[PDB]
Amino acid sequence: FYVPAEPKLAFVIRIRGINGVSPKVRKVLQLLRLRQIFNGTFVKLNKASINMLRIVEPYIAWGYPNLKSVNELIYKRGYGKINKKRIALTDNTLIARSLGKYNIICMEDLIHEIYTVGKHFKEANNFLWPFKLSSPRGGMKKKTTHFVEGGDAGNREDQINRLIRRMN
Amino acid sequence: AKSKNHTTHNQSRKWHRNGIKKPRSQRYESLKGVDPKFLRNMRFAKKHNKKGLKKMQANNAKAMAARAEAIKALVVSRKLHRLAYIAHPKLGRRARARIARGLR
Amino acid sequence: MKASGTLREYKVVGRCLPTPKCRTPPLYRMRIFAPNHVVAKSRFWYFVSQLKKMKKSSGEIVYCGQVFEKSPLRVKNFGIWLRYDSRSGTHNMYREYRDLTTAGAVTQCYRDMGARHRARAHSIQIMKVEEIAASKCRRPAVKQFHDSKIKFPLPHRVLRRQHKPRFTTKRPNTFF
Amino acid sequence: TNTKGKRRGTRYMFSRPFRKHGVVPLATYMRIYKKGDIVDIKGMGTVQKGMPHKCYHGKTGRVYNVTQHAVGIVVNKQVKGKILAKRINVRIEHIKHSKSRDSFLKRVKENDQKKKEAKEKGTWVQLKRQPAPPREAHFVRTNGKEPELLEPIPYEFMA
RNA sequence: GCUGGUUCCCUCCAAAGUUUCCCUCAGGAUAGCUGGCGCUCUCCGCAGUUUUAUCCGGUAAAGCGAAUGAUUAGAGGUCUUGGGGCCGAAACGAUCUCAACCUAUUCUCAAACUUUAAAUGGGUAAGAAGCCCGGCUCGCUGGUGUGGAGCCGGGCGUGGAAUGCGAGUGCCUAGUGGGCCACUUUUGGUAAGCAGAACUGGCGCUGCGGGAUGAACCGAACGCCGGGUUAAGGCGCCCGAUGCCGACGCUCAUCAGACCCCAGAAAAGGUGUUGGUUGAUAUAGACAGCAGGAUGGUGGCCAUGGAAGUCGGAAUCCGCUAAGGAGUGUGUAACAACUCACCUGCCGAAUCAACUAGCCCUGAAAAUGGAUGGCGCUGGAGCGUCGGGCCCAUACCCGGCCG
RNA sequence: GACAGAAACCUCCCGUGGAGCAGAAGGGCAAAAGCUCGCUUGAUCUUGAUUUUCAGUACGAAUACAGACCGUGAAAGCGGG
RNA sequence: GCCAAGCGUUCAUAGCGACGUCGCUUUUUGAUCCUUCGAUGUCGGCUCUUCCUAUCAUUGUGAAGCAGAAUUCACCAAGCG
RNA sequence: GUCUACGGCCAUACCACCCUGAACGCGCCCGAUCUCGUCUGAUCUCGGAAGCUAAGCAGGGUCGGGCCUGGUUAGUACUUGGAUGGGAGACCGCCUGGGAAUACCGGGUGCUGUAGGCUU
Ligand SMILES: COC(=O)C[C@@](O)(CCC(C)(C)O)C(=O)O[C@@H]1C(OC)=C[C@]23CCCN2CCc2cc4c(cc2[C@H]13)OCO4
Ligand SMILES: [Mg+2]
Ligand SMILES: [Mg+2]
Ligand SMILES: [Mg+2]
Ligand SMILES: [Mg+2]
Ligand SMILES: [Mg+2]
Ligand SMILES: [Mg+2]
Ligand SMILES: [Mg+2]
Ligand SMILES: [Mg+2]
Ligand SMILES: [Mg+2]
Ligand SMILES: [Mg+2]
Ligand SMILES: [Mg+2]
Ligand SMILES: [Mg+2]
Ligand SMILES: [Mg+2]
Ligand SMILES: [Mg+2]
Ligand SMILES: [Mg+2]
Ligand SMILES: [Mg+2]
Ligand SMILES: [Mg+2]
Ligand SMILES: [Mg+2]
Ligand SMILES: [Mg+2]
Ligand SMILES: [Mg+2]
Ligand SMILES: [Mg+2]
Ligand SMILES: [Mg+2]
Ligand SMILES: [Mg+2]
Ligand SMILES: [Mg+2]
Ligand SMILES: [Mg+2]
Ligand SMILES: [Mg+2]
Ligand SMILES: [Mg+2]
Ligand SMILES: [Mg+2]
Ligand SMILES: [Mg+2]
Ligand SMILES: [Mg+2]
Repeated sequence: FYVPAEPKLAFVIRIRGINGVSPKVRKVLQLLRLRQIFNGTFVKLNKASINMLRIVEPYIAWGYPNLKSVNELIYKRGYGKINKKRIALTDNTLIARSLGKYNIICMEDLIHEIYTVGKHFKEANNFLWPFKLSSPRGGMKKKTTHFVEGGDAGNREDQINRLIRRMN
Repeated sequence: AKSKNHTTHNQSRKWHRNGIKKPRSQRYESLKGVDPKFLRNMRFAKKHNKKGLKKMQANNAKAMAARAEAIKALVVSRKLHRLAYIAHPKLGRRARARIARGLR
Repeated sequence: MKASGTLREYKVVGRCLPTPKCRTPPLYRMRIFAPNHVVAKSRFWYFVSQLKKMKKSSGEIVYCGQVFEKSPLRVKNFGIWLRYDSRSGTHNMYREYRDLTTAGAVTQCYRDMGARHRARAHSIQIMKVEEIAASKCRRPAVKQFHDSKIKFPLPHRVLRRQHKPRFTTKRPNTFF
Repeated sequence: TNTKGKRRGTRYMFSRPFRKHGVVPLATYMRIYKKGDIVDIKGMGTVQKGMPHKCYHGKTGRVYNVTQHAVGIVVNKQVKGKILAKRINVRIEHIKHSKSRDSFLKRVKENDQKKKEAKEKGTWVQLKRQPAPPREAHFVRTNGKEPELLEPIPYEFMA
């Protein structure tokens, strides 16, 4: 048997709202930059981040995104945090002026860093403004339950790609 | 007319609203509460630092000299590599100029 | 577990992580019926934790693959041994079903148990399923179909599509 | 309400462990404490002199004054919504060194040696601690034997 | 210190019912929660978080063949003592004993017991204020310029875990100091829409979609609008959406049932019906069904005025047989007599028993007429497990405008 | 082991505390914190710091020192109830 | 209401039913203090209407340790007293 | 191999019984004038060296008790977070993570520092 290397990049979406949230869960959501409902962000996976996701399991849906998912997210809803403003990535000079020090110049190698995390994944992801995603067209299954029990919360392994397609 | 006696209900929210701040820390901590004998002798040492001044400056002069003479006696692919070198504004200037001259 | 849609058969293999005590632990495989591979692996961890001294964190999934049926075009009798939690106590049960696929038989069993005992897929704990020769079947509801010259009419055909001609002028016919 | 007594509720806290009563060993007295050392507080019922209050049991502080039989240490105590760094005087039997700082000292000296060396060599060395990474791809050899099947067992009312 | 009233607009921020003290409990002072005005910096620090090390704890669990305190039952020893006796004037000489005692076991426990002992949790650390060299001062400490402390001078940047975030700091300050509710923990009480606590979130101060209706329930929090999509909940008609040729079953109620909080029911039963578990017997032809025989020792004995197979108590086996029990019952002062068990005759395929679990029924009675929301619904418009499609919130996405 | 005994006194053995430590309970303690002796008055004079309740106010109580003058012991030490 | 030791000369269950155990009711009394102190007229009797059934009698029935007579248990039943 | 003096960790070192101890040592042992202390030279103190491993002590042994450390008990008990889950309730199942303790069955039975001897 060949056991493939377990994934090192994750996509996380806030599924539930603001009202009635425990302090620890609220703090971890602030640390993951999911302050509004249907924000998405890329998280690179290690013991610490996995435990944080475990803590905030009921409030998020997360999985392993495809390269196509990365492309769709970055092109369709890609905004940059320039001068702590939300500037739309409409050309390459915006990326170059804020990230050229990391020899990532264009949209293609921004996507390459995010997909194959590389070294300056922290800086690239922090440059990326959190994605604002629409409501899931067609409808969720059950917001309040784990995906294993036929809900939507928890850890989809790779169905997050269908979720991303349906939510863009 | 009995009423409620004790409660700590909203107190965690009240405290964390302005936050639980770790106590202020400074590089130098005050000398209050230490052993009086210890403090007396330390103040004597501070008082008499002055009388050993000239020896320290002489030794420091010799040390700086000796270390001065010591230090004096001691004294991805190639395609992308070339393309990045050319695209460099200061380093690729000559290459871009040569390409322009070649296109003539 | 939620028995969503038609179930599927999954071969799931797994083992403990290599420890300094033992270079390689034994491999364990299991047949699991689940809507998809995520819940299949979840159920694998549930069952192997129940049986052996294993956990999701201290073990790893090695191969999780769907198992296709070797004869999806011949009708078969399936015997199912299972175990469920009623309102008062848990019981072992043996049941007979008759269809094309093992996964179809298992999902039919889930529907039947829900309909007849109000049991639910989380309480139901499937343990064994075997294709049974036609002479070893025990229940009349499946044995009465073991007639080579089987013959029956369709007596009372209830009208469907009763809203397309919503206001008709003919009394519908039920004999055909 | 409760009583404002000093040792209220310390019944299991200040007692000695099982079969460890009697005379206190001498290494506890013989260990030396410089100022600035990180110290764990743990009250002992055998000695009633210089005994810390029950709210500092299990806490960790920093030595600032060393005296003949006790040390003065600075510990953080949390009151309603503020934290106070306050001084206590604890006799030696209620005191230990903490190994948390020792781990850091070992790690920093090892980084220092690995930085001074392997610098003239010119190679790059990782000095930070990255967290536990996801596992890498590998093969599992089922040499010979086939993975043996598991099935749930039938219920038996062993109660 | 107690009632009532307290006069224009818009914009921004926005609480408390808690701590300590008071002849204090309908009130104040005080800390906390708020606002306003700034200032010092920035373009190293911090955190209602995880990780890597390192300590701390005596709750849940468990234990009583481990301490303390309970507590059940049998064993095996003995003269270690007492008792009921007997042979013994007596005799640890002996007999049984009953006891206490001791030794191994055994049933059940503990908020104010405990050898063990979690989960969640509480500290600390994760560097530049750090490491590494050299030299001066000391009246402290000293076998020893020993120790320790403090000063000088120089050298080391891969800023030494993850992630996120601009921080620090000073004045002046109003209102508040009746709280209430919910998941899990929990004390008093039979219990309470009762009284009292812990943690978190709400209501108060808050509108909006759903729960028909509702302060706190589920979703979601709000500038004025257009388009799209969803949450929870729904899609016979009221009423937007199944007017799908939806899938598989269960259920008939002369009181059906019909969705968190929530607005009603239990023990016990049913040959009503549907699943299942275990044990029997059946082609040497089972269960029905339609019939024959129930016979001798022996009217057996201890027994009763009389009981003979039929009221009562130990007994309760034999040859005849395909078969008959020293008898299951009916009836007699006892018989008689009939019948039941046994096995054959006819026909010929599945049949009995004990449990167990789903829906339905009995249990099930209050006062104006009556409420799955109503109508109404039974090839469900009921219950269980499921699939597509569809409906809409002030939520989410795109756009316009105001601040 | 005379009187002597259920229980007076003497001797040996076992004895982790099942005793005692003024009092309520909890903790602690065995060449001792218990028992018996010897000497004594640290239950004395003085200025600060800190802990406990806490508002980090007071009182009360307590803890480490420091400076005198003493007690005790061969001494290290211990002692300002 | 459920179980069934016993009573009922026989016989657990015609009629009862101990030791136990499960409910309903709000015509008793308690428990609480949610509404009402800038007032909702307190006990009884009289008068008058309506409603409930947990049925005393009357209509129709089933069981008795119902021969008849009288009398007990139960069912549909609040129409009329 | 081992002991003595002083120890560190304080049962893997304890307890009961049996066996063996070469050399040095450690002890038992012989006495009371002196120092010293008792009702008693028994203890303590002092002065010795005829004898002795009998004991203490060291090593070893016991299908030893105890103690230390594993397996099982057991993914059981319990528990973080979740659900418009079940149930009249009492309570229970699942998802997400963590995870014990008896009984029973094994293994082991002191390491070690400073100074000084013995093994001519
Ligand atoms: C004109 O005022 C009146 O009618 C007279 C009056 O003051 C008289 C007082 C007294 C009854 C003690 O004589 C009164 O009746 O009291 C209150 C009243 O006022 C209207 C209404 C109340 C409130 C709710 C119903 N209930 C009705 C009667 C009542 C009866 C009582 C009782 C208290 C009340 C009170 O306690 C003992 O029995
Ligand atoms: Mg909510
Ligand atoms: Mg649509
Ligand atoms: Mg919720
Ligand atoms: Mg109050
Ligand atoms: Mg007042
Ligand atoms: Mg006063
Ligand atoms: Mg008022
Ligand atoms: Mg406690
Ligand atoms: Mg308990
Ligand atoms: Mg209350
Ligand atoms: Mg108010
Ligand atoms: Mg608010
Ligand atoms: Mg609200
Ligand atoms: Mg309702
Ligand atoms: Mg709209
Ligand atoms: Mg509706
Ligand atoms: Mg916009
Ligand atoms: Mg002494
Ligand atoms: Mg002094
Ligand atoms: Mg009788
Ligand atoms: Mg009240
Ligand atoms: Mg009136
Ligand atoms: Mg009036
Ligand atoms: Mg009636
Ligand atoms: Mg002598
Ligand atoms: Mg010897
Ligand atoms: Mg010997
Ligand atoms: Mg042993
Ligand atoms: Mg040694
Ligand atoms: Mg020799």
